Amino acid sequence: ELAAEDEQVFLMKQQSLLAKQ
Amino acid sequence: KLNTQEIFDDWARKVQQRNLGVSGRIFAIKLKVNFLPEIITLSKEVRNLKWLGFRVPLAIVNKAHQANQLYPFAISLIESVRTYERTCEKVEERNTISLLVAGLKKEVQALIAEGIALVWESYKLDPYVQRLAETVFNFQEKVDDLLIIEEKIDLEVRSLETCVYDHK
Repeated sequence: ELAAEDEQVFLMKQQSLLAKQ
Repeated sequence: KLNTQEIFDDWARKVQQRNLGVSGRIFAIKLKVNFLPEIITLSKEVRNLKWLGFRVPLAIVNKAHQANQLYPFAISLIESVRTYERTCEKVEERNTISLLVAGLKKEVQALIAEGIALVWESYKLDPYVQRLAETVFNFQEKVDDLLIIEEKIDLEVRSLETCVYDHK
């Protein structure tokens, strides 16, 4: 079952990406 | 009292102090495009002022030039991001149709992942704008088709509980 990432979880992922940069 | 030299000096000082610059990664992480609406207005704030005869500074003129060049690209990018955000909210609010729209979602996410490495100075930024529009355009159409079809199936299944008890 492929499900779109929630806004919160996708944005926590993007936060993790931005913070490490 | 009517002299407006002070207004022009104050506006030029404020914009110079802000030191607005568009250079940077085209997106940042909610998804955002690093292109605020204000960068458009400064270009217009120069366009009228040149008619009024005020000698606008050269750096302000260069910033207006970059704003004018990157504004249509920024509109295409922010329109794509806004369309993706609203459509994603619509899909999340209706969990039934998540499975059917999985392909468009992964396609647009892959295009965004490709574009994270880009910069406003990249020549490939303009071809990416071409790429994202087509994929987002397809995603909107197929989603629209499913909503029409899915409601019909929802009505038809709803018909079964209340329909007459005969095989035909």
